[PDB]
Amino acid sequence: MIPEREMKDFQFRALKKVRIFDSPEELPKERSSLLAVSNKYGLVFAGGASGLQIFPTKNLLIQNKPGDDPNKIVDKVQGLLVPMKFPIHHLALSCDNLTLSACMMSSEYGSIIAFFDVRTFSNEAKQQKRPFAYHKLLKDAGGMVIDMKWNPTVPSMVAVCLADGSIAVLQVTETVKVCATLPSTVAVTSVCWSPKGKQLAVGKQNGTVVQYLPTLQEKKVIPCPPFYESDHPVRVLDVLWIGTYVFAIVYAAADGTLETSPDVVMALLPKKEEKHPEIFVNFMEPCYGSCTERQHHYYLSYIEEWDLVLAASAASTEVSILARQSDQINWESWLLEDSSRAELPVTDKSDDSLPMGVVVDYTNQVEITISDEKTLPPAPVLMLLSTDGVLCPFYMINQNPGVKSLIKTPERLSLEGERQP
Amino acid sequence: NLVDNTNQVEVLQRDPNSPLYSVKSFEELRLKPQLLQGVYAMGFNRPSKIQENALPLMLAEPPQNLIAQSQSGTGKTAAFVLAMLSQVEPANKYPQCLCLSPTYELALQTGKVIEQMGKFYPELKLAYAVRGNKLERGQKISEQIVIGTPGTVLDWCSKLKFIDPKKIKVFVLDEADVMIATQGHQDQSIRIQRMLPRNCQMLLFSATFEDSVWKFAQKVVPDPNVIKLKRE
Ligand SMILES: Nc1ncnc2c1ncn2[C@@H]1O[C@H](COP(=O)(O)OP(=O)(O)O)[C@@H](O)[C@H]1O
Repeated sequence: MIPEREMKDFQFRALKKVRIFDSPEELPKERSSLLAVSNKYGLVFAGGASGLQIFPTKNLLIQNKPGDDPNKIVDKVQGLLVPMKFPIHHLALSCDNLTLSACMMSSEYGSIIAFFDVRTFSNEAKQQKRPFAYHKLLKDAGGMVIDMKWNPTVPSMVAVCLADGSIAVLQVTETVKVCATLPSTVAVTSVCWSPKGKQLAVGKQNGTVVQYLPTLQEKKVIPCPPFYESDHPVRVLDVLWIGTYVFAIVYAAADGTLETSPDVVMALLPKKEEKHPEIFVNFMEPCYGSCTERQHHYYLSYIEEWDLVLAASAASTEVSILARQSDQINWESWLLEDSSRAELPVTDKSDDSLPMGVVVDYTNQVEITISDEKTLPPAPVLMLLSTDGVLCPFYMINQNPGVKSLIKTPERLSLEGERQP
Repeated sequence: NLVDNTNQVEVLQRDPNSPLYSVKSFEELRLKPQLLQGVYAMGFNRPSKIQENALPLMLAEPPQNLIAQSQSGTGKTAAFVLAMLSQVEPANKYPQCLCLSPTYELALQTGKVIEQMGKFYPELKLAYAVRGNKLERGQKISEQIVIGTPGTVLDWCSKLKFIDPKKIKVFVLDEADVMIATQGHQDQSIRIQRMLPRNCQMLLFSATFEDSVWKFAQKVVPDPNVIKLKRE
């Protein structure tokens, strides 16, 4: 049925857990994405109900020493607090790493996206770090950003999808231009750029994935997979465009129910020169769901050089991997050993913490200290922000044959060109 | 075999006003005949120092929970194997006792001890929920005891639907100090534990006992008797 494989050549290796925000009173339920990472400059951006926090990435990464309790949480670490008048539900970074978008809901005023010039964070002569441009979504409740993604190759371009079903493509330079929009009746639920950033794929309430040029002129429809019946109707919850004809697509119950659990589906598409149907493979619940209280959300990302997909989910304490096979076409679950997994911790009140944000650092330069005597070269670090306000870093050690080191040395941010309010 | 110890067991009973310590024979414990025979076949004669206090609590009527600390070779394993074997009913072909080991290689070691001491239970069978077991989805374990490492055990109880944890009568955590020191294991164990029934007997054993380990022990063994034996 679901293809699976004991992988002894991959392990997640936990670094110390680091508290960023104070534990909340209630479990945060809404769809959110609160971690961003500058891999160009080595910064991490964390957000919550309670401000925005920026750290040099290496400050957040602390290795266990022999003797230390690997379950002890570090209390704080030096970073910068930028006060925010309202709670943040989404953070993202442009592909040049110079624009941070912060999405906020105000009960009074509804939603707004603040855009920060990332140099301002480094500008010692600004005691207050203000955004240089806002974008106000006239909407109040239906104005919650539920997916928002910067273009991987056009630094000024960002795609934003709202709760009411509407969508917009924005251009953010020294100010904010609306380039394209589609109204709420289109029913967008999720959004994702092509690898080269030439098209936008949007998931939809009706279960389809439509492709678009950035001008939002429609290019290709992926139908709702045949295995779903009419009396079990579904919606795209999240989508990841991996290759031109390859996607990860997550389906969830159309009606919003939290009880049913989402299916991660890999989809291979035919070409113009083929009249094959679409191949779908249901891997189902690779991140096992312990929680039915939160809005569903899969955090998906592809690591080309490793040809695999990392997956986390708002309802799960576990991170899962779907790898391409030696085959080069099909996918398989990687089943990892007990002490080499990536799981969010149990809170001190004995509840499960769950993911609010997920990123990978490639600027780590420190070597992994294994034994007293053994040391491995630096690895990428998976970082999860939890519902409890704790950051959870794990080295990703891929010892599979032929994999080239992904580490990339970071640069200094020059204040030149900083945009002003 | 048994390591020497001049020292004495310290005992905090769960019940302050209900003194019931010290058995100096196995015959006293009213074991099932096939269990006492198991013991006999192993060459045991007297309970060990730690066993003398630990067994009356674990085998009380009804059984009671325990946090026990003593060094290697005190008889901890033997003591909890007795515990699990005395609750097991082989007639019922599904997991009833659940033992967590910090490593693969100890999961098997303990297994052998279980198998040897349970020699005269007819149709007693063990499952090993450890790295590289073969089981396909859909299956359900019919072995009456399961031993394994916390991650795989958790999967079997949850994800994979291999074990119904609401049916377990005895839960053991061997080597708490080592357990906690291993990535993942603390949270994994807490997650297993929370889905066991109220009336499950819980037992926890460690050589060391620093505050991390103690605080862990408290989350895992409600209403415990606590036993310490100072190292020698
Ligand atoms: N009551 C006993 N009489 C004789 N030998 C025992 C007794 N209890 C345990 N042993 C033996 O002594 C050794 C240590 O027992 P074990 O239960 O493994 O100690 P621990 O678990 O504390 O390391 C084992 O070889 C075991 O068979």
